[PDB]
Amino acid sequence: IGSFNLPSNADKMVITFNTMSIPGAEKTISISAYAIDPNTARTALASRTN
Amino acid sequence: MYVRTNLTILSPGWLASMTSADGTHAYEMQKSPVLLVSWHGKVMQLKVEG
Amino acid sequence: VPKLPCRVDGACDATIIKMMTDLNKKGIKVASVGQNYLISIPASALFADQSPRLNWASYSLLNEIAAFLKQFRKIAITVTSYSSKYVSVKRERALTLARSRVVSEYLWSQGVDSRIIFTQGLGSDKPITSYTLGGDRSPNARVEITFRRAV
Amino acid sequence: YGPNAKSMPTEEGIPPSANDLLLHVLEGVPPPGSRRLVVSGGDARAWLSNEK
Amino acid sequence: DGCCSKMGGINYCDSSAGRLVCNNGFYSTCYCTRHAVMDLQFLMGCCLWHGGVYPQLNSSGLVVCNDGYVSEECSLQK
Amino acid sequence: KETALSVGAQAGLAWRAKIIDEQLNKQARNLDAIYDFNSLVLEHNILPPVLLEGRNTLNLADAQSIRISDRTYKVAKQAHFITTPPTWRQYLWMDYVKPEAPNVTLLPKTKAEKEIWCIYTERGWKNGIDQANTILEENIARIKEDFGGMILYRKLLAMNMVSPPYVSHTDLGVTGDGSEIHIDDRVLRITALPELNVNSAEWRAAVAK
Amino acid sequence: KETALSVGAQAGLAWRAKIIDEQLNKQARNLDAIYDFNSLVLEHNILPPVLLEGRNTLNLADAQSIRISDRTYKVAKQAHFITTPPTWRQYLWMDYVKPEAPNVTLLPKTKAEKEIWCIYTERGWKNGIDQANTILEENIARIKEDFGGMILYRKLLAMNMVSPPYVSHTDLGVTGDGSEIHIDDRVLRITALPELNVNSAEWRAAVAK
Repeated sequence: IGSFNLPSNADKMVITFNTMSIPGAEKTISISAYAIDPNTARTALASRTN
Repeated sequence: MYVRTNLTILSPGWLASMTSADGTHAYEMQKSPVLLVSWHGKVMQLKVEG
Repeated sequence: VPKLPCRVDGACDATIIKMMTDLNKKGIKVASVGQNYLISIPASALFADQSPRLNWASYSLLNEIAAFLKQFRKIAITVTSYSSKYVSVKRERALTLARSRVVSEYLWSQGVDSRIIFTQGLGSDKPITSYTLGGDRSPNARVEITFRRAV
Repeated sequence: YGPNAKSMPTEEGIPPSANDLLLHVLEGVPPPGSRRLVVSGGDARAWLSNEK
Repeated sequence: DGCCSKMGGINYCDSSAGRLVCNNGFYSTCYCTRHAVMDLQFLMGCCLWHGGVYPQLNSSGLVVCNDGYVSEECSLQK
Repeated sequence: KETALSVGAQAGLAWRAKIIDEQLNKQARNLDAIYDFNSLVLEHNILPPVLLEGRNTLNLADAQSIRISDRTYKVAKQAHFITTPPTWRQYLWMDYVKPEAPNVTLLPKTKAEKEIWCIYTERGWKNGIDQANTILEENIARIKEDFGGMILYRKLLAMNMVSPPYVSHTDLGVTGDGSEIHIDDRVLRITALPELNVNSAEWRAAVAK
Repeated sequence: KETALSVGAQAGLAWRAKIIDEQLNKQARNLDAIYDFNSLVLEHNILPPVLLEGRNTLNLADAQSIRISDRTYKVAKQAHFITTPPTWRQYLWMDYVKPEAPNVTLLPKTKAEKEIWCIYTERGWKNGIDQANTILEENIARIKEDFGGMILYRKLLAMNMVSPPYVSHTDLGVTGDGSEIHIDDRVLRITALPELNVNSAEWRAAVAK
């Protein structure tokens, strides 16, 4: 579970993902990390921009 | 028969046995006039009357 | 279906029925009572005349009858040979035993997975036709394979 | 025996006879609390109660 | 597909032998219940002939059967 | 999704159960003919107990410990009094409830959805069928077990290897105060439960001809 | 890249496992005729023990210090009960499951990427094949060592150097209370584990013709 960011310019988007939980036993770690494009090595979003 | 020794009885059988820490064995077993024992690797007969 | 086998491997009822009708059209006797099956083959179309020798065409018949016999799950097979009264008792008896040995050996080399192959021959003790004019051509001399399909 | 009797000797006797739930298992009554099991390839049933 | 094909046809699935009954009185070549007699020789699965697969969620790629012996082909390759 | 599969499993369980109860009701008379109990009842309206016999048993207790027994006998349920012969309807009659709730959320809209709907529904259906048959065979096994134990008690009593039940009754005339009266008093008690014997002389060997 | 290597190793390992298992199952009967065990078990169904043989052993401790033994004998695994003869199936079978999980990460984009994906899968296939071959050879060495220890014990007991195991049995009549009975009880114990002697007199030699 997390959220996204709002950049100054709309050529990209990053994702705020921190709420990481492994099931089964009652635990939930708090690791936050950032996002890169799979298979393209970028930091943007695949959508339209016009 | 209640027989106490340091030998170990092999052939004619037993029902209850107590082995202590020092090396003494007490056998509670069914009545029999002929016993078979082994002194640490050698085999002998025990003939007990009554 | 992906792990459960739907039918028994290497058998089809249409194949069984068609090849059984082909055998009956060939004239080899085929009979089915209950869970039991009896196949009777005349001696003249199989062996040499009163002698344990094989024509080269007979291997084709043995081939197709083994292919039919692989279609059923089996447990025990019995092979029994019958002859004509020719010279003695024991000559005919040993001829029957040799014939049974040859056919049983070739079947056991072929693909029937029987747990048991029993083989014996009795010469000319029990006939099935009182008309005994012919020699090896007469139908009272033959071989039979009898077996029971189980479960 | 006093308070520091460390060498208490080993006591043993008759092994157990048999496990008595096998009667119910043999007859066809599954034991209490068990789970059903799936058997493929034959005419058999099975159960699991206590990791046995 | 037709278990009693080119004959009388399907009667019912007898659960005693686990077989279809053809309308002509023969037991079919097919099967209909899992409690039948199949010639089973080949299997799937991992940690066989041991305690089975221990079903816990492991931190690593190691997977060990319940007897303590491991299976490196069940484990990954690194 | 899987909801169609689960509700189809429920529906198949219900339909197989209804047909099973129909067939079990329709075959009626021979059922209670073969499962008599009132012919098997004892003297004082006592339900006779149930016995279990095991033959040729081996136990491995652990590494290097084995025990071998020839025949073992066990009393399962202790006998007691009763007022009615038990019948098979408290062993075999399955429950039934019509499932009236197909949850109208995941109705199909495309033909692929219809396809997966159909296939998941039928495999759930066959799951429910097999589950119902499993319940039925467990019930028939348990009632077979009960009757087998009862008749084994009967033949052990024939073979003189169990004590019969023992009963004392006490008798009184009129009792009570001037406002509440009873004409008679019969108090019926059992002191000795039926049980196995351990000695060697009383064993009664059988024969046939 | 790394995905290609991982799935190449997995697919090669699985396919080689399938081929080896199929060959091993197809040659079935002579395998069991070779590794019979039931023609080796003793009288009381005790599995005979495992022994090991070493000849002309030299140990250098350090300088000014060496020891030489002409022959060594080691007990490996103690003899104990079995309720079944073991087979080769728990020693020779290997597990197998086709992995079908591709997750496209280092993307096959160009034809160059497609072919480097191909050749990395090729070398992964090579590695998986060699891994499976190594595992199979390790297992067959293991079963060879076990059976060799067994038959070595048999010939040593023939050679009169290992004491045979010794077993008592104790009988009991009808047992238990009036609730549970057993007809006869027999308890089978052993006392002497088999072991090697040290005396010089009891040795026996053999000579053929």
